Amino acid sequence: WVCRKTYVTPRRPFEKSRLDQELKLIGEYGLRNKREVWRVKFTLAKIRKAARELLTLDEKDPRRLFEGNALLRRLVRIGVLDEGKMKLDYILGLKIEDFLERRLQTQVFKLGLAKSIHHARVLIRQRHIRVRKQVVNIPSFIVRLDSQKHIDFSLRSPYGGGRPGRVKRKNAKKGQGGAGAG
Amino acid sequence: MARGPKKHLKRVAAPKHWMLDKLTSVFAPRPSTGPHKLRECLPLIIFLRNKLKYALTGDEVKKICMQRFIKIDGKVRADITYPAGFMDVISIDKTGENFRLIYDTKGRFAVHRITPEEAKYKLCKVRKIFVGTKGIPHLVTHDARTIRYPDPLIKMNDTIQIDLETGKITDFIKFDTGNLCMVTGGANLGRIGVITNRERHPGSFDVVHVKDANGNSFATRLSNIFVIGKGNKPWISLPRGKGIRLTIAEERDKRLAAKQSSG
Amino acid sequence: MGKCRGLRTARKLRSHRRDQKWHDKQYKKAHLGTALKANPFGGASHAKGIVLEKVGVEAKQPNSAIRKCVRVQLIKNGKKITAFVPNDGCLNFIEENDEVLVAGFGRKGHAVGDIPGVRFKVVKVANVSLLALYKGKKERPR
Amino acid sequence: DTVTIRTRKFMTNRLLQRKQMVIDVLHPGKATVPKTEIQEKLAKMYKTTPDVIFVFGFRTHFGGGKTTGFGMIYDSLDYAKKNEPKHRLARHGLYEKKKTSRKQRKERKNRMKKVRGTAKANVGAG
Amino acid sequence: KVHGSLARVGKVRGQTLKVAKQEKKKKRTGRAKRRMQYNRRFVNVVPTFGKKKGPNANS
RNA sequence: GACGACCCAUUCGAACGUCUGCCCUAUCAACUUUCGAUGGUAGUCGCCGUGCCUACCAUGGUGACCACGGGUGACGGGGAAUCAGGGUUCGAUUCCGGAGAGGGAGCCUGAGAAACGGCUACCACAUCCAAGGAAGGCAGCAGGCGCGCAAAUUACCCACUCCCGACCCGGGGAGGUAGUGACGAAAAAUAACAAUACAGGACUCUUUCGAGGCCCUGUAAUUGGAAUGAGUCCACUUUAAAUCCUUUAACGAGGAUCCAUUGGAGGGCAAGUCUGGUCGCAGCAGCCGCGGUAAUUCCAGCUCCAAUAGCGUAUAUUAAAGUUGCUGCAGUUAAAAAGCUCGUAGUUGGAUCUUGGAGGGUGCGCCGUC
Repeated sequence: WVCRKTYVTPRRPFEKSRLDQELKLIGEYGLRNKREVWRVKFTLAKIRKAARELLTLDEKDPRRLFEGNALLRRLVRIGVLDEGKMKLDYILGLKIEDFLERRLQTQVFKLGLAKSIHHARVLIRQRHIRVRKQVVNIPSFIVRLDSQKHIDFSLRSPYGGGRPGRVKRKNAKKGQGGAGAG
Repeated sequence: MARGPKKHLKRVAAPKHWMLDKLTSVFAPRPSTGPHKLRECLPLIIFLRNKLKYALTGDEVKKICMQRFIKIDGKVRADITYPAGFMDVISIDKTGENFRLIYDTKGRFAVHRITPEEAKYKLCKVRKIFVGTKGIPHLVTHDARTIRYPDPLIKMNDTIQIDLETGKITDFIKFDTGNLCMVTGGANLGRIGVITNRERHPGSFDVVHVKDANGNSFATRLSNIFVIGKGNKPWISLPRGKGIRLTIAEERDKRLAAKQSSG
Repeated sequence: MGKCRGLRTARKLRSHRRDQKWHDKQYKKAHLGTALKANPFGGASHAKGIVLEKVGVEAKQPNSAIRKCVRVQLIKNGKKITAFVPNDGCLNFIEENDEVLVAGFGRKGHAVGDIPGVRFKVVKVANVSLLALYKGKKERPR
Repeated sequence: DTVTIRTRKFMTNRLLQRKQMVIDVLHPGKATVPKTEIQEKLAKMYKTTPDVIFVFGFRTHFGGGKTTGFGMIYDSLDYAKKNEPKHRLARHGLYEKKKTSRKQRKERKNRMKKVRGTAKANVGAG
Repeated sequence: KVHGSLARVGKVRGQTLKVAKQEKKKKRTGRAKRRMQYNRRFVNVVPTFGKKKGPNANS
């Protein structure tokens, strides 16, 4: 029954400069709320703290070696991070976009199959998107590397095939009952 | 509490090395009284339905046992929470399988099939060696088996090949510098290795410096050392891994290399 | 540096600190259990009582107003306490012999604003929330 | 739409007279499948017949067109009827049995306790 | 030192001529509303270097 | 195919014994024994060690390195919360150890109990009665009274998880299962895309006027095709049987919705150099301060901000607080060096004794670097 919080609010609350920054992030990133950003500012701070500790340790130090390499390999699987980075010295010099860039929502834009970070989120939350055998409704997801290619509309949502739409199918029978017969 | 013997085990307060999950219920099996101490044992139920996957329910484990399907050291055992342990045999017949309970390098009772022979005999570490009643002498092994009239060489900490149908020691190994060893508890639980040194303390606590087939050295308490034969010559099956112990990096190196390609 | 620096001198430093902690008012309050012993509310956060009478209290200079509190006997320890009645005409809503839920100012036990010797405020009557009453979400039930 | 019943992770389990395995049911694009359809369909892959292939677990996955469950098929209908959870046999037209629902019975027994031995006396009283 | 009155209690609330509610629009659901904010604020929002301006201004 | 026994070991334990670590307090400085306080010696007792008890015999044992005494929003710990680092605070409460079952005391049985879903007395409480009698203990599960700032069903099941018994089979308010459930934590709906239509800006062309143009955002005009569960619902799943989830045929989005909130907009502090009303009145205001007739603080709208299925308020406590300061405080004048010196504990103490070559980890194309 163990549980933990996933976000952290900023010490302080009114620093125009920070607020604007966050708003630009929501906009580019079809985000919903500040928490939506706060959640990531939080995710990142822990990663950076994880990193900083490690970087203070001796290199070759079974603890530093075994966990450093792991943090890196984890950070790379998600594309968040790259090789020269792909050492700890580079994660220290990293940022939020790099995570934010891997969510669904922005990808369904990023290859035509949405044309909007907008469209993207309503598409995702509405069941028209599988990551290869599996519908994924979590506009919040995190697309892994060799998983980038398997993202596509789903086997039945109409695009993806399958009749029309509880509203399109309404319209077909909308030209049927009246204009066909009585 | 405080008037009598506990009969329940809150799961979570059970021994880790059974690897029972956290959710499921409140209580773990809790080993019956038997030949092995409760921490250091493996209730059959965990074996039948937690390691071997023969059973799903506990209701099933029982249904299996009442058949008589299963013997420990040769002699049908019919209790769900029977406390089986190190050097025990376990034989399911109408299935043809013989397993010896001996450790992982994790320190987990390992699922270790043994031949249809071997299943005959087990190696017990002498715990005490005794002049019993009427002037007879006896040895006592870890697994709580008392054998009278043993041969006079046998001394505490030596190990001893028991027949098994008959009881009957059918030889022995002395504890001396250079013997092969199995580690039966503590940080090093599961590591196998030669010896090197026994540091001796009066009052209490003797340590055994062990060296593995990789020139990896480590200590434990004498209490934790079990003799299993002569270097390169175990007197039993060893599980895959030869109780080696590999660094978490070495462990990763093996895991990714053996597969996603390498057959 | 007013404080030995000997490897040994843990006990002197440890104890000298124990001795000076007292002057901290928050600390002393806590160790003397003042909240249990002096305070009208138990050492609790809220407290309910009966209204004795309605007071129009004379707000301190340079401000000038009639304040509008009730005097309340707390059921828990028969303690007599005056409590402010906030918002416009809300007295209206509390009558003599009423019941009421009182709460602290948010001042740490120190009276608020111009309102003199009043350290508590009404929150509920009609068991019923001055706010919900003032708005007219809910009424003076009866 | 065809389906396809796929049986993963097989174990031949003699000491409980049955072959036990996961059931992986594709149903591409609708949902579902009946327990009865599943036992019929399995009955014909393991050369056994329906009344020896109990089936249980089950949860269609996320989004549609698959369902993973669990099955057992018994070597003797006798062996099943005896190794069997009773509630399982009851579920299909071969096992059913008595209810209560439980506190009526406990009440009966507690009434019986008052009465010295005899107790049958208490039976006629309940 | 109290004496005095309350006759006047609630004089302004009761004298403040009530106002309709009027009405109009719904403002937008979560993230969409955040989006309108970001475009109105930042895209919109081009700004001039007019030495600034405001959010809740009249003339 | 249906258990006893003696003695020994074993297993689960038990009972005691070692040290080392605990809150506040000196407006608690000497304490402990003639009803043993500390020790000898012997016995009786106990499962057994032991002033356990008792005789005799000694006169001990403890304290400024805080004993003794008193207090306590003290059950103890694993743990929890607060994150520079140091720290700061909590811990009844899913585990461990300890304690109790109205208060006190005693006891039977049994290997194990000083047991209360045993008993027994008194003491406090309550109940039945044909008035002599008689029967009882929810700090078990539900529920109810009282109490209060505060806390759920008089529901289903032994299928799971395990336990017990003569036991595969029975029994389990252990425990699971549903109901209540914004402690609190996770996922995150209440609407996406063109088009006209327009409103616009970097780009280009032009002497200018003027025109083109990419990137697009709105904003209507309605369109236009493009959509999904929230509800509802054959069927099916879940499971002991159900529910819900996770599953879906048939339905379910043109806004007046299938209708999002709660605080703020004078300073700190994010946001009205508003409009009506009042005129130091009502109110606002943690603090500073507003309102005494052009109120950007009120009262309302309008409009805007902030956090958003949550948000305000009160309170314990923590961070901030280097305002308890080890790390890392101040004390001439701001709050603070005793009038001065001796001085035990405590703390604190000068100098000086012995003088490349290769093995293994990961980078770079047999070579090497670190």
